[PDB]
Amino acid sequence: MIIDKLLQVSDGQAVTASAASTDVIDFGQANPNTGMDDRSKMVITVDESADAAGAATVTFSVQDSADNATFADVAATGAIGKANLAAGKQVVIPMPTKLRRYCRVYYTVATGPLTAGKFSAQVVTGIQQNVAYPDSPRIA
Amino acid sequence: MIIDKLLQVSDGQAVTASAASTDVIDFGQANPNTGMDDRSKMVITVDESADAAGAATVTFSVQDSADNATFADVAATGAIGKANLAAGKQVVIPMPTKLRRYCRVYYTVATGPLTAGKFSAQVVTGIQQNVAYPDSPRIA
Amino acid sequence: STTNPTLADVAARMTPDGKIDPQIVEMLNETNEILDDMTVIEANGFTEHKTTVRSGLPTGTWRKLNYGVQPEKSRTVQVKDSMGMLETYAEVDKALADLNGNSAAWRLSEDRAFIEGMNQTQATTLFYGDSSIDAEKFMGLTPRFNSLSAENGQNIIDAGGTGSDNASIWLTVWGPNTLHTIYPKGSQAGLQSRDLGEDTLIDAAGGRYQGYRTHYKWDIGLTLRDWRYVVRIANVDVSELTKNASAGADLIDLMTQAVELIPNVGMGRPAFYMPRKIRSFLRRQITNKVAASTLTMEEIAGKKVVAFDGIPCRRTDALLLTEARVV
Amino acid sequence: STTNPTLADVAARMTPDGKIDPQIVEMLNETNEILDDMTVIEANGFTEHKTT
Repeated sequence: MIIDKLLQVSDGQAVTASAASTDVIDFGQANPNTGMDDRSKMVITVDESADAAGAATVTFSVQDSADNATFADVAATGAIGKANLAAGKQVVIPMPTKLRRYCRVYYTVATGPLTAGKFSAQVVTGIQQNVAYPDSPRIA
Repeated sequence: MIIDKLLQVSDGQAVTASAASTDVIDFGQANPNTGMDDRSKMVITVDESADAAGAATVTFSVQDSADNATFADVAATGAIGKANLAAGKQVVIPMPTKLRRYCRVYYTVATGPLTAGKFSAQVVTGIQQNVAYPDSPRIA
Repeated sequence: STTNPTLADVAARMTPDGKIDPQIVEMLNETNEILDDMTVIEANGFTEHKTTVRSGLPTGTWRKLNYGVQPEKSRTVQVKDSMGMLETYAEVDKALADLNGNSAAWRLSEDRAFIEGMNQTQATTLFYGDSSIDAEKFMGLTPRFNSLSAENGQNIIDAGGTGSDNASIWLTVWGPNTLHTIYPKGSQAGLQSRDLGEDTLIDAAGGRYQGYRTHYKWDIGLTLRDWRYVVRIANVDVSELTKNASAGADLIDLMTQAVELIPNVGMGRPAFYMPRKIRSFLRRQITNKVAASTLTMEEIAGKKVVAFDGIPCRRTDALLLTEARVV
Repeated sequence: STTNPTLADVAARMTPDGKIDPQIVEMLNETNEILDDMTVIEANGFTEHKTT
């Protein structure tokens, strides 16, 4: 999965309380609207796991801003549960179709707080996703 | 914007309470997974306006299920405000990458209840999205 | 403080009395061989290789006379898979390579060593390359067959192991439509040792401190078109393996059942990939199963394993021996 | 409620940057062969096959 070093945000961030991403993507324009590339997409990959007192959920969400000051959601996932964040899980957010300058990633952690877990968020074009598909399924 | 007679859901539903959509799309497989298509995307159009007691927001969000019964959100927009929902405002949700059989569109309405406003949801390829961009802006 | 890493002043460590030592004994190289056996075709998408793969057949109906039956629709989903770039530069101060006249002899011995390190990593990442872990790298044969729950879980054969100390045997079928590598359009596959030429450098101070440089691009990812052509023999406890096909997991059946799992090996070509530890125990066990039948005095040691089915059995060093159990 | 099926706008589902995907990997096809091995002879009665 190819990665632009500049779109990389949250390299391996230990998201424990309901926090935002470390790094903020600054596109060089007021409205990149990079959903229209119909190719760019956010990914949050997981390591090592969503250990928490539990049961907790991590709702990943992309946020825009006019200027790098206040963020607001423009895309969201839903409450991805713990025990779906084993080492190795791409949680894909398609790029919001209407972006502004300065995108960041918020990790809305539903209670309680996570005890361990890193996440990698970055915009790629596009994901490595090869889900296993059925066989017959009569045999066998 | 070309449309599938069958991918039309919630034709012009006068969404007053925070309700789900009228129609539920049934794909014919366990995993349509049409986000991988890199082309399908939900669009919710607004008419005539999200008039309400206010200040209110409608969070449009798609939901999956194994069977046509219990849903869980797989993508969402965020609190799109009233008066950002005049007649003629497409809120595009790019199609979640990991779909199941039976997708529907939920209209999460924050208080108070909407008094007027239909929303039209359909899966298209692709959205008619042409926002105007600046010119110089020095001249003039 | 600490000052690295251009190849400097221990060219002395690479010579005899004379020119760059030709017979340097390659200690660290390991000769794992997926790299020879894998086929490569240019990935078609922008940085993936999209693949439409059939999800549903039309079922038909029996019709009574004078009565039109419903039309059917063949449902089919697609799955795309990405690449990763693996490259390094190799700069040498130009003065250091030229002296004692070994410019090309040095350039060469450092080159051989590079190609070797590159095959080492390409090959280990081909089996355990996670893209969800490494972010950067393409995803390999695990964990595409990881959980027994995955819909292709039937293609991984549980050896019946446990504990942390356990291998896996792979069996693939490399071919254009079942399993291959991909390189982008149009950066070509597979490992480009482009020589950048001598070129000026800059000292940390600023003076020209002018020298050579070599690139070693290699950007591949890995399409598994349909898992039906790939089988994993996971959780093979290596401590419990014994030559008498006795304690632990028998290899000869765990391997034949692997062969039966592939829907007609038709194209292109299948291959087994095992850690040398396994190859040794496979050998011992084969001579041991035949021992209860007909083995000669001279074939007591046994012909070294070559073609099992026949399917080639290729040794791969770049294959982890104590991998955590997959359940 | 749930709307379908003749051939919903998922021709999209079968294409690249381009035309319909030719090399599609045929998953749910299985290689059962009576159909190849079976003998076929015209039935003798009007729409049945009598046998004494």
